[PDB]
Amino acid sequence: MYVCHFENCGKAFKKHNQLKVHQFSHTQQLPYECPHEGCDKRFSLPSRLKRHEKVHAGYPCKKDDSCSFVGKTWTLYLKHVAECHQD
RNA sequence: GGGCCAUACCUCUUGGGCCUGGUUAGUACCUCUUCGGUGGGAAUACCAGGUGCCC
Ligand SMILES: [Zn+2]
Ligand SMILES: [Zn+2]
Ligand SMILES: [Zn+2]
Repeated sequence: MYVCHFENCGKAFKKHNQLKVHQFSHTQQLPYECPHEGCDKRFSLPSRLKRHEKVHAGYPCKKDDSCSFVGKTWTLYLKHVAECHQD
């Protein structure tokens, strides 16, 4: 069990990444920063940063075997599907 | 149409994907270590909640 030792706090968490998540509130700064070249986004949780990393990985089409499009963001893939795989 | 880049989608059900909490577990595994200590950190299984926001 990992405990916050902020003044008069004493809150306890199952895992240290949750403890770091909690202390980020007292500090009012975000712990999980994107390390990609040219990026500066920061997130409240590791899973949220992990999800953000998918933005740099892209969103490749799989609606058809003869497709090859990769979207720079989740929206661009969803918009591509509606236009290129409507039926 | 743009920004955040799925709590956004998928499927039509109290479901999948993604998100959060309690348990298995900060255990197993892995970095550094004068072995006192340090940082990251599962899988597999069980239970509960959530399903876009801004211009
Ligand atoms: Zn605290
Ligand atoms: Zn980034
Ligand atoms: Zn396509």
